[PDB]
Amino acid sequence: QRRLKVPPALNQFTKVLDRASRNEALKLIKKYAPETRKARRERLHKAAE
Amino acid sequence: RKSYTRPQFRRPHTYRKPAMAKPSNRVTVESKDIAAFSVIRYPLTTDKAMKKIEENNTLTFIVDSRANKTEIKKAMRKLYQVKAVKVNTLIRPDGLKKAYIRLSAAHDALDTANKIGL
Amino acid sequence: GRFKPLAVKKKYAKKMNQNKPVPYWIRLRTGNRIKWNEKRRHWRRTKLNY
Amino acid sequence: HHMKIKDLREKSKDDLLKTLTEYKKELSQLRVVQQTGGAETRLGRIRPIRKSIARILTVLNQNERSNLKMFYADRKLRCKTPKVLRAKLTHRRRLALKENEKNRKTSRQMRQAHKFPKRVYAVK
Amino acid sequence: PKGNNAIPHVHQKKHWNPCSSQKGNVKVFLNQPAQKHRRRRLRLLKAKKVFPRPLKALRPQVNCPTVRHNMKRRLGRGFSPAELKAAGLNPQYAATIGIRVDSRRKNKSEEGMNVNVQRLKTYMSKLVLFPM
Amino acid sequence: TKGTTSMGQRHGRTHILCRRCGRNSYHVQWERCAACAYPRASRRRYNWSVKAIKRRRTGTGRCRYLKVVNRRIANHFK
Amino acid sequence: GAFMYLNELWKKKSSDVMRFIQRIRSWEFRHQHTVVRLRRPTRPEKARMLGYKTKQGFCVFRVRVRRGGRKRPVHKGITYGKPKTSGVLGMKLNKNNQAVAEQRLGKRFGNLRVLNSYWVNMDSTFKWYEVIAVDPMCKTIRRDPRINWIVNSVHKHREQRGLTSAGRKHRGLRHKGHKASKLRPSYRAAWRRNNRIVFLRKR
RNA sequence: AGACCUGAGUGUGGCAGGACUACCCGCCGAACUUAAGCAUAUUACUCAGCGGAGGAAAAGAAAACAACCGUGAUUCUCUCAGUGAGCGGCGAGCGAAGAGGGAACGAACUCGUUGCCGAAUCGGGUCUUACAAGGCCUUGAGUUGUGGCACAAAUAUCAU
Ligand SMILES: [Mg+2]
Ligand SMILES: [Mg+2]
Ligand SMILES: [Mg+2]
Ligand SMILES: [Mg+2]
Ligand SMILES: [Mg+2]
Ligand SMILES: [Mg+2]
Ligand SMILES: [Mg+2]
Ligand SMILES: [Mg+2]
Ligand SMILES: [Mg+2]
Ligand SMILES: [Mg+2]
Ligand SMILES: [Mg+2]
Ligand SMILES: [Mg+2]
Ligand SMILES: [Mg+2]
Ligand SMILES: [Mg+2]
Ligand SMILES: [Mg+2]
Ligand SMILES: [Mg+2]
Ligand SMILES: [Mg+2]
Ligand SMILES: [Mg+2]
Ligand SMILES: [Mg+2]
Ligand SMILES: [Mg+2]
Ligand SMILES: [Mg+2]
Ligand SMILES: [Mg+2]
Ligand SMILES: [Mg+2]
Ligand SMILES: [Mg+2]
Repeated sequence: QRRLKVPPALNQFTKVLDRASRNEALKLIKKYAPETRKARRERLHKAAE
Repeated sequence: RKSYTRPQFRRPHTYRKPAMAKPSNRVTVESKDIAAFSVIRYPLTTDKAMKKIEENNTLTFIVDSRANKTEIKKAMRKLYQVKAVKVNTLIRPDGLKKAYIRLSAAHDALDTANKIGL
Repeated sequence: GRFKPLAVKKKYAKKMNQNKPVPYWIRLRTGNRIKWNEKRRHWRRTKLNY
Repeated sequence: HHMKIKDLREKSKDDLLKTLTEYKKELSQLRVVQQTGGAETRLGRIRPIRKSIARILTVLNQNERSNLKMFYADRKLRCKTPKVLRAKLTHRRRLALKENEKNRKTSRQMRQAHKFPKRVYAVK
Repeated sequence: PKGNNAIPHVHQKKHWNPCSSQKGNVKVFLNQPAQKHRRRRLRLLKAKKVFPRPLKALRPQVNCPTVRHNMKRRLGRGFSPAELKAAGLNPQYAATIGIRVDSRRKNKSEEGMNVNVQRLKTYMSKLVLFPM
Repeated sequence: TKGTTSMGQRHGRTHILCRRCGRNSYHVQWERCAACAYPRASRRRYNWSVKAIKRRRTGTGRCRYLKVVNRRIANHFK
Repeated sequence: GAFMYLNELWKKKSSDVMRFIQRIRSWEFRHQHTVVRLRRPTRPEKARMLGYKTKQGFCVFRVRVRRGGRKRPVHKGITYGKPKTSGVLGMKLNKNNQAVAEQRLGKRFGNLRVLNSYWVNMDSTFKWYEVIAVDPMCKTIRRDPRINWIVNSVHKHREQRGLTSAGRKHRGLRHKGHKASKLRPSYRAAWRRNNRIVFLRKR
């Protein structure tokens, strides 16, 4: 898939962001990451307590 | 980069945990008896089986067929507290394994056939 | 002649014993149907080959 | 005469194994007798003495199957018992579906059993 | 010889005889008296099990389709959503109190449902439905 | 010739005892039972000899576990 | 939703993008074994509709099937009797490749209840169907009523009997009307029905 | 110098094979015979062959029939019907279906999609009288979607 004539629709994924802002994009996604089955079950527990 | 000095890729020597030694595949009881009474089943009384108690010091027991010359000796000593030197065997033309048993020249055979009641 | 497996030996021994006559305490039984053995092999007549 | 089982259950394993080794020796020499003489009185004790070894190995096995069952049929962790003691039942009665399923239903199938149950109506 | 006979056309050329070689392909009804007794025994034994319910459900009048039968009336399976709506009953709840429900009938003529809408409220009158 | 004389050249054994079928149809050279196809997991069974199927079905032998398990499953247990 | 977009890519299956994806993926498939265990299905859209949930006890296989008409197996290519049967190469096997694919996976993996299969790729030599299989004794499959049914023992080899949709294709099912008057419920159930010589007691 | 992906290795926990085959389901599949010959045809979508289940199997909830005043899953039966159908060296022969009277039948349902939810799921534990239609700890699967709910420009959906 480097040899062949990659169509202009599948090529899109081989022109990714650079590491410059990629870590920043992973910074947001990380701190706004969901609750990990432990802060989920004790969150909806304070919804009864 | 791992060093491969071979034309082939032989499988890496990974960890090999031992089995768990499962408890048992049975419950049936065992003993010391059945291990020694199944081998020597009954002695033999013939013109040749008698001529070999007196003249030689042998005995003749029709041992079970799948026994062992080393386990006929153990069985003798466990049943008749006598030593056995030479235990010759033969699977007769009846499927029955006979056994000739020299009694160490120190246990008279004619004093066992009279004890065992042959 | 001298080589027979033990298994082939166990199978001729099971035939040497089956080649005995009906004992004369069987034919006084109440309602048996046996007078002869009628499965006696003779080594010349018929062969076992096992 | 021989061992009577109604009084033999109360015996113990170590007491049975000495009871056993004595019926073996007694039959061991009864098959000595059976060779040489006929002696139907000296003989003839075989069929009772050989079925008394039977009802001792019976009670031995009747017991050490229970001891190994009141030890494996337990709430113990990872309760995998040897398959010789696991309630035996045909290969397909063992695979088919236990009672805890084949009666199990989803949501949106419980709830119609409640909304719209089956009624015991009668017609006049 | 032959002669002035009807050309036979008997159609028995396909190994139907259960001979010594062929397994045979004949259906002999030597069990229909046993089966009539068999079914009426289940029927009368299913009826005292479903009791006090009627063994048969309620089925509507429907018109037999073709020009040969269109004047003959008949009991079809289920009523419709329509008769049930035009008689109050939820087709989920009608299908549990003996009324048989057919989500496929189309009530093409009002004539049709009128015979059956009213046929429900006869049942829904003479039905006790004592609770549990 | 090809009669009583050639019957003298009958030295070998084509078949020996089948460990699975218990009969004398175990072809030696290419080791397969001529009557149960041993060592093939499936016993040979051909509808063109139903008579030989009948000599080889269940119940034609001892039928140990079935004369027992057919008693347990016909008495509400399994 | 998410499904609408994957479902429409595969309907445009001959474009240059989808046919690139298939030209590289038909190429690894040609260096893998006939049957291949997959972790995920290649077509989640088409797998999850055919009854595949991503729970435990669900397993997906690619099976490779050689393309082209079956050739009659007659010694030396010689056939005997009536010239009705004279052809040797032009027979067609009356059972589509997807059924054969599903039945390859059954003979091999007897501990699995094949459920369905779907088209994944075809080159001019082979044809890969991903067969959706179920472990009928994973406790998840046991206690889940959407797919309990397959644990029951009448479904042991539904692949071998034409009970899968691919089998229900070549069985002339999937036409109900006047189109299957001799297909229902089977070729022989109808055959026995039409060719029994019924004998009423009172004739 | 680690995750993930794709694969391995054994450790555990299981399963498959085999038998049976009357019926049943799939594939395969003849020929003798009949046609006064025979190659289409018929035998026969039969026998044999391979495979696979069950106590029945299969089918089954309309991409159905009809053309009517309409019927309404499948199956089976009588019947339509040896057919004013039809196929057929239009020969030998073959040959159904709707409808109708019945049997049976409290017979219908659930995924995917769709929308609303988004791990409420699953599995390993553990706790409880085994309670796993539950409790409460679990990255262990799972977000490449487990599970929940709603059924239409017409209803009422939806929360206390
Ligand atoms: Mg352990
Ligand atoms: Mg050799
Ligand atoms: Mg082998
Ligand atoms: Mg076989
Ligand atoms: Mg592999
Ligand atoms: Mg694989
Ligand atoms: Mg793999
Ligand atoms: Mg792939
Ligand atoms: Mg997995
Ligand atoms: Mg079905
Ligand atoms: Mg019909
Ligand atoms: Mg992959
Ligand atoms: Mg891994
Ligand atoms: Mg293992
Ligand atoms: Mg095998
Ligand atoms: Mg099998
Ligand atoms: Mg002719
Ligand atoms: Mg035909
Ligand atoms: Mg056949
Ligand atoms: Mg079924
Ligand atoms: Mg008629
Ligand atoms: Mg025909
Ligand atoms: Mg009708
Ligand atoms: Mg879902």
